[PDB]
Amino acid sequence: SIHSFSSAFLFSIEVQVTIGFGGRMVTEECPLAILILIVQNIVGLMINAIMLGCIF
Amino acid sequence: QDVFTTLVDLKWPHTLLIFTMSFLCSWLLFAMAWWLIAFAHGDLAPSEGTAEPCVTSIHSFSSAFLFSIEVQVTIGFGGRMVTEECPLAILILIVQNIVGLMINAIMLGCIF
Amino acid sequence: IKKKLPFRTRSKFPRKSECVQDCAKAFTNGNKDKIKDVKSEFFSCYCWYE
Repeated sequence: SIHSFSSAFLFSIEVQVTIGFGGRMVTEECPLAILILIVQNIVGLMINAIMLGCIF
Repeated sequence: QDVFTTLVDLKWPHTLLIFTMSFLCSWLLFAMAWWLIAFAHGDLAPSEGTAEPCVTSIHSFSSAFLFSIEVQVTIGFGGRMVTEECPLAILILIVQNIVGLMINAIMLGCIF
Repeated sequence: IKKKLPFRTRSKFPRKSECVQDCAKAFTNGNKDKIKDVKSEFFSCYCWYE
């Protein structure tokens, strides 16, 4: 259910903030999506940690 | 002005009350925002099915409150989810995620 | 009359259009017009037709 750039933006928000509505979800078809999912989760945890420590 | 020193210095039931009240107030405010957007898009009026809602399955203020809880605590059940129809819902999603991470961080650091 | 959709829907919470067409395939040989109501469910949804 990625129909435009708006769907991609909502999906990127969902994966990075880990809300995960599930209307748009990663399937097992192309491994590049799996790699981008890994990279986005890693950098999301990383920058969330950086901001968290800075304002602590 | 030294508000964080006060917030740390409150005794533990007072501090818990402050933080649960802040989370509840944020949830209720953005619940009001989601409910207002859903009314202004006509999602609260029953409809046959031509149009698509900003957020799916928002039928009352209770749906908006559950949805605001879902987005802010990032549980995301997905029965009510933001669609790509109205960009105001996308903007409110961005704002709610930003302030949810912000106040979660503020509470987290204060009680650390 | 009411039935549950036999099989898993391609979408987590299928939209009314998705549900009407799924019911049409499942029970009305694809005839959407005979599907009189639908109720979205988790990877499923309920079908109302005559």
